[PDB]
Amino acid sequence: MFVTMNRIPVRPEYAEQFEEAFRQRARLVDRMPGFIRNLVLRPKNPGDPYVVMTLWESEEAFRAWTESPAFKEGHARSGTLPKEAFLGPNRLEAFEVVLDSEG
Amino acid sequence: MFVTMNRIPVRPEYAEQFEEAFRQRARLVDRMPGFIRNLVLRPKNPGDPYVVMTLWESEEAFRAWTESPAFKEGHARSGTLPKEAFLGPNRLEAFEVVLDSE
Ligand SMILES: [Zn+2]
Ligand SMILES: [Zn+2]
Ligand SMILES: [Zn+2]
Ligand SMILES: [Zn+2]
Ligand SMILES: [Zn+2]
Ligand SMILES: [Zn+2]
Ligand SMILES: [Zn+2]
Repeated sequence: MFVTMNRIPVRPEYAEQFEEAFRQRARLVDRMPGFIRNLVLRPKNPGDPYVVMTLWESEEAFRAWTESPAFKEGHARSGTLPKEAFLGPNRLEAFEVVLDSEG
Repeated sequence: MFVTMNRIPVRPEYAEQFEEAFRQRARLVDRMPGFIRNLVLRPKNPGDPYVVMTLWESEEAFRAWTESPAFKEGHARSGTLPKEAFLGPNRLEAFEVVLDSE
């Protein structure tokens, strides 16, 4: 299982719009081959970034997704969010799951 | 749902020791009230930190956990086991789940 964490430093003033916009992105990724789960995570402290965490069957499944028309439409999101909404660029992290309490 | 992520900047030479030691104690949390799931995530770049991610029914369930005998007992069979194998300190980030495809 392959996981991405997209750290998005959205200002608290725009948190609701960000969430509303990202609800749509989760919709477009649902039918995606190898998609497992998406979570949007609000930070305890508003000065820290949101995390969009996405679970995939494999890195390859993620790569296919990045090249898809669904991904491009999903990005029509913070297309609508002004540049000013963010403190900085997003920071994308990626991982392989080494232990999972589930089965 | 409440999520913690503990970012562990283990050096690559000690990553195998970290993983295997965490495995030894990872089960201690399972019986805890409000525990949902735990994942240990290895970075794609060995220069980046591991993330230990845990899903909780509430923030108070997490907090109660950190007081438990099982937490103290487990943070000796991994919290002590590896030497100084780190680029710096752990960094705990906490979150509320606001969207879940599940
Ligand atoms: Zn490929
Ligand atoms: Zn390719
Ligand atoms: Zn490739
Ligand atoms: Zn490809
Ligand atoms: Zn391609
Ligand atoms: Zn993106
Ligand atoms: Zn711990």
